[PDB]
Amino acid sequence: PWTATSGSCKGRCFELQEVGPPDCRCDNLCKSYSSCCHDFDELCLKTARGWECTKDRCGEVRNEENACHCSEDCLSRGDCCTNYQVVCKGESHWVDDDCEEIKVPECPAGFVRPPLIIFSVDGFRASYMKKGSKVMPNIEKLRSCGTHAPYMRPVYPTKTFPNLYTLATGLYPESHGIVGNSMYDPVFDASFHLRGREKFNHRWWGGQPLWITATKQGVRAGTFFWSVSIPHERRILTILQWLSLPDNERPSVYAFYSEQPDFSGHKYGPFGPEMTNPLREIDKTVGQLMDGLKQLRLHRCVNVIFVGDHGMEDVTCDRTEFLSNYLTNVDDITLVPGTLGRIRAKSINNSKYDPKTIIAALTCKKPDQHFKPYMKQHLPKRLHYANNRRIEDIHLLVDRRWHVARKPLDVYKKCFFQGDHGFDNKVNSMQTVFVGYGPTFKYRTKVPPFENIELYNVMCDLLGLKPAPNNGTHGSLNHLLRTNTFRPTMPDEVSRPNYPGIMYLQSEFDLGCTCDDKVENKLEELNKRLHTKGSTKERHLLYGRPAVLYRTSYDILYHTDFESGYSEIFLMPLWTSYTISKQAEVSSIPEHLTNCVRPDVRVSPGFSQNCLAYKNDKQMSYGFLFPPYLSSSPEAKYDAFLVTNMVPMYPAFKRVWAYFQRVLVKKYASERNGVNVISGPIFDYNYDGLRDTEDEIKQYVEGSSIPVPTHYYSIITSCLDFTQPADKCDGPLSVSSFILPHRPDNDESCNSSEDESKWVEELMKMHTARVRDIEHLTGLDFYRKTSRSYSEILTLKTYLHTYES
Ligand SMILES: *[C@@H]1O[C@H](CO)[C@@H](O[C@@H]2O[C@H](CO)[C@@H](O[C@@H]3O[C@H](CO[C@H]4O[C@H](CO)[C@@H](O)[C@H](O[C@H]5O[C@H](CO)[C@@H](O)[C@H](O)[C@@H]5O[C@H]5O[C@H](CO)[C@@H](O)[C@H](O)[C@@H]5O)[C@@H]4O)[C@@H](O)[C@H](O[C@H]4O[C@H](CO)[C@@H](O)[C@H](O)[C@@H]4O[C@H]4O[C@H](CO)[C@@H](O)[C@H](O)[C@@H]4O)[C@@H]3O)[C@H](O)[C@H]2NC(C)=O)[C@H](O)[C@H]1NC(C)=O
Ligand SMILES: NC(=O)[C@@H]1CCN1C(=O)COc1cccc2nsnc12
Ligand SMILES: [Ca+2]
Ligand SMILES: [Ca+2]
Ligand SMILES: [K+]
Ligand code: NA
Ligand SMILES: [Zn+2]
Repeated sequence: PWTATSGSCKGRCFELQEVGPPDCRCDNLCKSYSSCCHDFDELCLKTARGWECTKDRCGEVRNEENACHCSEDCLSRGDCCTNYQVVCKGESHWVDDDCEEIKVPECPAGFVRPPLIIFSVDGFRASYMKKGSKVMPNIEKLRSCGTHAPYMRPVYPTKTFPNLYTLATGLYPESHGIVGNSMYDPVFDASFHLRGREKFNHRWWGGQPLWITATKQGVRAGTFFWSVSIPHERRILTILQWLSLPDNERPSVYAFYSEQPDFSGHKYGPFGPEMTNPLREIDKTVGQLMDGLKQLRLHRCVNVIFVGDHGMEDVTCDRTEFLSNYLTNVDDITLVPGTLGRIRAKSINNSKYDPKTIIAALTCKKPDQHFKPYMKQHLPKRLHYANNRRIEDIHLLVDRRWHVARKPLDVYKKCFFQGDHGFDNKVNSMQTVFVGYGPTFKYRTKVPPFENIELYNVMCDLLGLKPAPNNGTHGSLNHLLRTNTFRPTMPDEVSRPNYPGIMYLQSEFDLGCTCDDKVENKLEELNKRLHTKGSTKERHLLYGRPAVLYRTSYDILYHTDFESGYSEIFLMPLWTSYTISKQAEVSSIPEHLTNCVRPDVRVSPGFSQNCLAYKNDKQMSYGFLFPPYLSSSPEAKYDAFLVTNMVPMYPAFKRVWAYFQRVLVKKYASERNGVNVISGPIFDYNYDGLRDTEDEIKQYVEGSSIPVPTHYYSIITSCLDFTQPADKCDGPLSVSSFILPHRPDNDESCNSSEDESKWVEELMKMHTARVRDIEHLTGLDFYRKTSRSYSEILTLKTYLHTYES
C-alpha cells in the first residue's frame, strides 16, 4: 500500500483507532507497516532526559520535549515518570510496601470495572520464578501476594505466535489457524513467516481474540501489539497515559509484551550467566508499571496478569539430525525444520512422491534417533495438532535438546544459538508462568498447573464478557478467582438408556461363536439374578453413569464385576466401568476358555457382533473391555466373554491392551489403593478431536457392520487421599487417563520386539490425556454423581498426568 506520510501526529500520539492507508498513522503499530506520519519519532517517541525523575527535576517547568515529566502538573496530565511520587513526594516504591489483601476494588470515581492489564513475557520458563527470584523482587511480590501456578502448560508447538494467539482466543492452533511461526496454506497458495508482510493479512487469523470480544460487547481495548523499536519504558508510559483518558474514551483491557527473556535465551541458553540481566530488566519494567499504577491510585483497582508464552531449552548446532542421512530423495521434499518437522512434496506435479516410503525411511533407522515421524492423525491426541490444512500430513516430533534439518548446509548457510523451544508441550523446559494479582484474584493462593487455553474464559470473566466458543472448560479455573466466578450447569443427558432383561434364547443367535461354558445350585441362582439387575453397581460405577450427550440407542448391562453402556448402533460398549481394589487378585484365562465368546441373551442377534467376521478378517482380532484377568471368581469370569464386552483389536494392539489389563491395572490398584476404570472405544477418522457419526467411519471388520475404533481410552480414578480406598473416598479424586492409538503395527515403539515390560507403559505415557479430551471424542459426560463441587470436577476433567520428574 502507498502512505501520504506528510500528515502529522500532533495530538494523535498512540491513538487507539487506526486510520486506513493512504492516511499516515500514529498508533503503536505504524512502524511495523512503514506508515507513521513524518513527525511520529519527534512527537510520539521522545527520549530527552530518559525515564526517571531525579531530585533536581522535582517541580521543574513543564518542557514538552522530555520523555516523561516531574513538574507539578504531571499527575493531572497523566505523564509523570513512573518514579515521580517516590523521588519528589516522599512515596515508597510499590515493591517496598507490605502485601495487603485487596478484598474489594479500590478504584477512582468513574471506573465502571477494574481494568485488566496482561503483561506477556516471551520465553519465560516456569523455573525462572524460583531460580531468578533474588533479582526479580517486583515479580516475586506479584507471585507471593496474588494467585500463582507452579507452571502453566503452553500449546504445541511451543512457539510464540501459536501460544500468544491461543492466550488471546482460548483455541488450539489447529482451530485458530496459527499452527506455527512458519506456514503454507495450499487453498490460499500463500506462505506466512516471521519477517515480512503476508502475516499481517487477516486471513491467517481465525477465532475471536479478546480485544474483538471486548469491542463487540462495548468494552474498549488498548492495542495488544507493539512495534519492536518502541522501548519498554515508552510502552508502559503509553498504557499509563491511556489509563488517564476520560471514562467514555479509556480502555478497560490493556496488553504489554516483552521480547525478553526469549531473545537472550536463544543466544545464551535458558540459564546462561547472561540471562540474569534480562530478568532484572523485566522486573524493573514490572516495578515501573506498579509504581505508575500506584501514582494513579489504581494499584488496588487493576487486575494484572503476568504470563509467558513458552519456556526455553538448551539446544546447539551440533544436536541436529539431517533428513539427508535417512532419505535418498531429499530434494523431492520441503521441510519446515527445527524443534519440530513438517514434510510435504516440493512439487504437487510430482506423482512419484509417496508419504508411506518417507515415513518408513524415517522410522527407527538409528539406535538413538532424536526424532519420531508420525502421520498427523497418529500424533498423541493431547497435542490437538491435526485438523488444519496448514499442518502437513507428515510430522516429526523432535526430542528435547535437538533440531531436525533437511541437510547440513541448511545449518551453516543461515555455532551461534544455545537455546530454542517448540517441543512437545509436556516437556518441563517448555512450561511457562502464570500470576494473577488484583481485587478479582485470590490473596496468597497457589493453584495447580493448568493449560493456557483456559485463560481466555477467565479474562472474559474479569471484564464481564461472554466468551466466544473456545477450547477452555469454563469454570475449570473458578478457584483462581475471589469473585466473578462463572457458575456452569452440567450438560443435559440427550439419550436415556434401555435396561434390557433376558429376552432371547441361545438358539436364536447364529454368530459362529463357541464357548466351553455348559456347567450347572439355588443359593447362587438368586445371587446371579441380583448381579444382572445391578446389586454390585455401587461398587463398579462410583461417579454415576456417564451421560450420553447425543441422540443414540444404547443399553445398560449389569454384571458382578462391571457395568457397561452398550451401543446398538456401534455394536459395542461406549463405556465399561469397573472397580479393582488394592486386594484384587489377577488370574489367567483358563485353557478351555481361550476362544470362548458367549451370546448375551439381553441383546438381539441383530444388535450383536459375530465371531465369523473376526475369523474371515485376516488383519483384525478382538479383545475385551472388562478384562477376564480381573474376574472376582471363576463363575464371574464367564461374564467377561460376553459378545457385548468384545471390541475389535489388531493383534499388534492386543499386545499393548493385554499388558495394560493383565499387569498395569493391578499395579495402579496396588499404588493408588484401588482404582475405578472406565474404558471404551473412540472413532475419530477425520482427526477433528470430536466423536464421529456412523457415516464418518472408514473401516469395518470385513464383511460386517462392526466399526473399527481409531483409539481406545481408559479413565483411572482413585482417592487423592490414598489412605482411603477408591470405592470409599470422602474427598477429592485423583485421575489419570489415556487415548491409545489403535494401530495395526507397533512401529511407533522402536523397542516393541522386546517384552511389553520395556515399551508398553512408555507408549501409554506418551498418549496421556485429559478426561475432557475423551469427552470431546465420545460425546459422554463423566463424574455426574460425586460429592464434589462442579467447578472442582471441571478442574479434575482438565487435569493431565504428564509423567515429567
Ligand atoms: C475447539 O473449539 C472450537 C471453537 O468452538 C471448535 O471449533 C468449531 O467446531 C465446529 C465443528 O467442527 C465448527 O462448526 C462448523 O463450522 C462452519 C462455520 O464455519 C465458519 O464460521 C465460524 C463462526 O464465526 C468460524 O469460526 C469458522 O472459522 C474456521 O474457518 C476459518 C476460515 O476458513 C478459519 O480462519 C478459522 O481458523 C476456522 O478454521 C478451523 O475450523 C474449520 C471448520 O470451520 C476447519 O476446517 C479448520 O481446519 C480449522 O480447524 C468459519 O469461518 C459450519 O458451516 C459447519 O456446518 C456443516 O457441517 C455439518 C456436517 O455435514 C452439517 O450438518 C452442517 O449443516 C454443515 O454442512 C455443510 O457443510 C459441510 C462442510 O463444508 C459439507 O461437507 C456438507 O456436505 C454441507 O454442505 C460447522 O458448524 C466451528 O466452525 C469451529 N470453529 C472454530 C473457530 O474452529 C473445536 O471443535 C474445538 N476443539 C475440540 C477438540 O473440542
Ligand atoms: N509486534 C510483534 O510482532 C511482537 C511479537 C509478538 N508481538 C507483540 O507485540 C504481542 O503479540 C501478541 C499479543 C497477543 C496476541 C498475539 N497473537 S501473535 N502475537 C500476539
Ligand atoms: Ca515466544
Ligand atoms: Ca471426528
Ligand atoms: K481375524
Ligand atoms: Na516397533
Ligand atoms: Zn524464541
